[PDB]
Amino acid sequence: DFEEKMILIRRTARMQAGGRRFRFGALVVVGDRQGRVGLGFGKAPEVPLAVQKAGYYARRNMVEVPLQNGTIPHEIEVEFGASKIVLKPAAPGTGVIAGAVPRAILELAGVTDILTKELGSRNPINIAYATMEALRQLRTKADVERLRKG
Amino acid sequence: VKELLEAGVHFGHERKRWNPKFARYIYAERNGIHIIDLQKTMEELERTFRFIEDLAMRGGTILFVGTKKQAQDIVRMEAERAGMPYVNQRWLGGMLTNFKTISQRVHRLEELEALFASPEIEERPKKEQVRLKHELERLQKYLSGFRLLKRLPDAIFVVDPTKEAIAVREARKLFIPVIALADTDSDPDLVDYIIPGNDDAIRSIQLILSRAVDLIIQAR
Amino acid sequence: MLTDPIADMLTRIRNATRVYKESTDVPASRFKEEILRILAREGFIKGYERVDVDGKPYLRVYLKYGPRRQGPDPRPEQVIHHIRRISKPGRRVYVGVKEIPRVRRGLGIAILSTSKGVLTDREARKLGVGGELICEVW
RNA sequence: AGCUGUACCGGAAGGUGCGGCUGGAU
RNA sequence: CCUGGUCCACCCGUGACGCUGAGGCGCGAAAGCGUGGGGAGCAAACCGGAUCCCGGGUAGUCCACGCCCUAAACGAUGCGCGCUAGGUCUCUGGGUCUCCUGGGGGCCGAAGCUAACGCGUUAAGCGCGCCGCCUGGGGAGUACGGCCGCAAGGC
RNA sequence: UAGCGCCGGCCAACUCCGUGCCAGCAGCCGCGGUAAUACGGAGGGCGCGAGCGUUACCCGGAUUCACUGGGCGUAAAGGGCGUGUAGGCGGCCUGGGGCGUCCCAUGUGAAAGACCACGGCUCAACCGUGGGGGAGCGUGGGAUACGCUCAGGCUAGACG
Repeated sequence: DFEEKMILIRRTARMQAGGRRFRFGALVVVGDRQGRVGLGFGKAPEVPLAVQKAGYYARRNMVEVPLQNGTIPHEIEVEFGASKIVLKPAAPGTGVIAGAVPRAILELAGVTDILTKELGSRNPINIAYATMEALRQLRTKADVERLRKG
Repeated sequence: VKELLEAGVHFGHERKRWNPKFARYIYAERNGIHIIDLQKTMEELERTFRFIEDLAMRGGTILFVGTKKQAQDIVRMEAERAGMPYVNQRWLGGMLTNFKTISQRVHRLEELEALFASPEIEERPKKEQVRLKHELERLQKYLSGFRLLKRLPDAIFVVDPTKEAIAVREARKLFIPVIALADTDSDPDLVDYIIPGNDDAIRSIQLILSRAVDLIIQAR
Repeated sequence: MLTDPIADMLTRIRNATRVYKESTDVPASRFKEEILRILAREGFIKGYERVDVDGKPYLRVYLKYGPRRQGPDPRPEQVIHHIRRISKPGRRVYVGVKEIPRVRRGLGIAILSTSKGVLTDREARKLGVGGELICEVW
């Protein structure tokens, strides 16, 4: 029903008495290419378990995107921590002009025409979170009209 | 009005304890205490009652939560005069968000109580009897009344939203409506359907709970 | 010394809307009234009123919000997400007709002080005049 | 404990004056 | 005795007389200098005593003029103005007096901010004005040039 | 007539032998002491091809001089502190001027070049014809919200 993209696996270590204990964290996007996106960060002792947990979190965390002509209604600038994402609508036949992380997020959203930029810190986790937040913060003409006049 | 005033409904807390967000409910200050405006009390009460009656007739369940001292008994008695579940002894962190893991413990409770309703306890020497017993009393102390929930509720009823802040947060997270008997020192915004009144004054708690439960009964 | 009144007014509105106040007060002037009428027309605020506070003339502004949100943080959706001042004292920004910005693909507005009075970006483009770029609002 | 501004060292893994700081424990 | 800053009450008077401010001009702990005095005690240097201590001890610490003008000169936080929940303690005014209203000094904490720690009406929040400064570490606050100083040295 | 570079990650493309911190590679991270997908040959593979590479210089990435578009509690960075000259910035109401500002018209923004349309070379490069657009500046009118200037008033800043 949904598609998955595995952004990154990382192996984080911690000290114990004469040894190192490892843990694997996975960043996963779940989408339908119609305007439903989920991002999940999953920690587990084993890689497949991390993938499973990340997928689970992604499913239990869904966002709807207001697509018109497979593009964004209006440009956005969002800061999360030290990182900034800039999204800008583009005419059809432009393609997804984005880094690996934003492209992975946006493809599964059904977005096909967008101009992006990353500023400040470029931590994939934070960029991904910022992208998700920006997507959560998009409004249409109708929504704005209802809010203002109704 | 005319029922609340004798029940000590409109007696809040001192000038020190008040949450400023509650300022829209305070009528005036007297003798260093805050008095709740009874008009808005009645109005919000009407609104919440309309909600409750519609929900009850629709067939929704309300989980009653009073974990204060003087609230325990009233919560118990008022819950018994309904099919509603209740939690009065202690709120375990994650009864709702972690409902799955709690359900296992519920199943363990029922199977253990069935074991004591079985002639097989002639095995498991007195020591094993003692251990499983101690377990059973511990369980019945905590997980009684919460038993009825085969699934998630449709609302929540809190005595003191600040005392049970955890439960309020859990309800918020799972998109479950919130009803509370908030007072001066509580945040209005976290509570969907609010009854601005007293969380002390056993009389007030008794009156509010009795009226609500009677309404549930007449609407069932 | 209060250097810039208009920036002060915008900041007052922003600060009030941040803590979900119902009304706010701003020292009254003609130009502020013009900005406020423009805002009220485009339905960013409930509306303003001319009041008096201890002898001094004031503007009482009534703000607007969305419905009560569900889930965690039930604070209502803002109607004014963002309000800036473009041309501050010390750096004045003037624009011709051709240089008028489009804000949020038109979902937002830009207030201009044209020679024909205070107009939105839309009205200024329609008439065919430019002037001092006051603020953007969305 | 440490650090620092000046001043001096013909026993300088540096020391001592005079004063300050916590970026140090009662 | 002479003198500076400041707070409150009446809301009496002038009528925007305002804020910041590169240079300049003043002030600037301790240490250090020149010309005189003074020196109880304490103590760089130095003289001894056992193996970081204990006895002595000049400068200095003191005063009067003229220099020097640097610091972990710190809240490591430029100055001014307006806005945004409160709780508590403490100093100092006013009132109708354990309740209000001013101005300072601390702690907890809304919203918000921050990489985090934390700040949070005494902002590190939301804004406007002016000033100084920053652009990888070491070489190095070094060299060289210039301006100050008796010298140390400072910029 | 078919070169030429590359095959650890960035970055498309993997195995076997030879030496074994030696010979060597490398733009950065770093590879080489028993396989070493990184050194040297071979099979295969990848990219572009009458070209493929390497140096040198410029812009980009670099938001790493930040007007668009950054900062100064502890990461580099608030002057030791005042008082102040030049400068920068400046409350409310009314009226005049029209400097800034905006608008209309016109002149100049040569040719070639950039952009669009058509066409000539068997296509293209190249070229031709026509159409535009263009920051700025001169001239003649209009506008007066804001900034500026004057003229008057006001008390909320500031003084007494």
